[PDB]
Amino acid sequence: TTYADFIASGRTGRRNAIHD
Amino acid sequence: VKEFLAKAKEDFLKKWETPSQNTAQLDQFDRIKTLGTGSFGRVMLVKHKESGNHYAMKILDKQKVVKLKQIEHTLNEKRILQAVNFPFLVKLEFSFKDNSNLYMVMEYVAGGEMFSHLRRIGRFSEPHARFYAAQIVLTFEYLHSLDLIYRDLKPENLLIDQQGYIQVTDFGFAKRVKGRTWTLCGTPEYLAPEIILSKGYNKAVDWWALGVLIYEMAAGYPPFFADQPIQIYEKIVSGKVRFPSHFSSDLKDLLRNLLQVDLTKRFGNLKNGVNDIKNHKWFATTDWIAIYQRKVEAPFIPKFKGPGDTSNFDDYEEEEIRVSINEKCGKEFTEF
Ligand SMILES: Nc1ncnc2c1ncn2[C@@H]1O[C@H](COP(=O)(O)OP(=O)(O)OP(=O)(O)O)[C@@H](O)[C@H]1O
Ligand SMILES: [Mn+2]
Ligand SMILES: [Mn+2]
Repeated sequence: TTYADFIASGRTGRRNAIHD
Repeated sequence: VKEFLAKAKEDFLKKWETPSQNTAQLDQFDRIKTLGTGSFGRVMLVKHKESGNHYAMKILDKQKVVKLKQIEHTLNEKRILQAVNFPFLVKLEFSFKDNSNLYMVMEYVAGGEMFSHLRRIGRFSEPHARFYAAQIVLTFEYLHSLDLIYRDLKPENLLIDQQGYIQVTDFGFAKRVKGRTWTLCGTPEYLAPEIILSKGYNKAVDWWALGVLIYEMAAGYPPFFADQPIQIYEKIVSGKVRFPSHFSSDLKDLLRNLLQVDLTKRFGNLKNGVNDIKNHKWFATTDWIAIYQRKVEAPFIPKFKGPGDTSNFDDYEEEEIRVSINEKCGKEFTEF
């Protein structure tokens, strides 16, 4: 499932803003 | 509404024009715990000794700011935050700088980030989400009305008050602009097609990011996600969105209009402005006014045990604060 797919991804933690 | 905003425009302006400077000193606060962190700076729970009040201190290392090319954005942030006044924006109490850093003392929003809760619960019920959404709506209408763009809508940037209401922090990307702007700014998953496209943009970016938010809150994940950013940008431009089975048709449709790749087809960026949204089906039970008045039934209330209780934030390694013998970048920050 998608959820399952998300939870094993590398972006589940807090996401920082982009800069240079 | 037009009425309100009218009056609103004047405050802002006055503050905009005569922004406040150095309203305090490091010494007048006691460093407690680190509440959160970002790509730029850090936020500590601090305590005003003379008063006994707690606040949120945002520290920016002057050199680090210079290196990440955020000189102009920092100035904007402080400048913008001191002048706004809305029920869903954090309050900036003090600001001051020193030989090595820039500080912004804001009200402490104890509830934690929506993020932590969201990741906690896993997902919000349509109605619970509509509650937050509704608050963000009013916040943009207000912001946009001051020719401002927020550009950094994410759950990490949304704090929960003692009453279940929204406190919007992180004004690091905020900009007052009449016209297009081109900076690549944001957070990957929240980036609008035209931004990633280096095409020139406006307020519509705030609207796209809202759909992304509503989606994530209701679904429990973002519409576009991958392991690395480039893969995300790519999905985001594909123009394809998939909705979870548990998304009412009403929801599906509003989102369809928000996650519109074509900016002349984008709810918020249309003829009816924010009305297109406010008027939307999904929003048919929302009492815009009661909400603005904070008179609504708050779905969830973070509970906190005692002032200065930090149980709603994660734990962070304590970097220590350091001021130099010599001034670092005086001229660049002459106006903070
Ligand atoms: N007023 C506040 N009250 C309580 N905690 C807050 C407050 N402001 C910020 N925080 C916490 O500090 C974290 C980081 O602060 P902030 O997002 O402004 O830093 P940043 O360098 O701008 O980050 P980003 O990488 O998103 O741009 C927030 O995500 C939140 O957890
Ligand atoms: Mn942030
Ligand atoms: Mn920021």
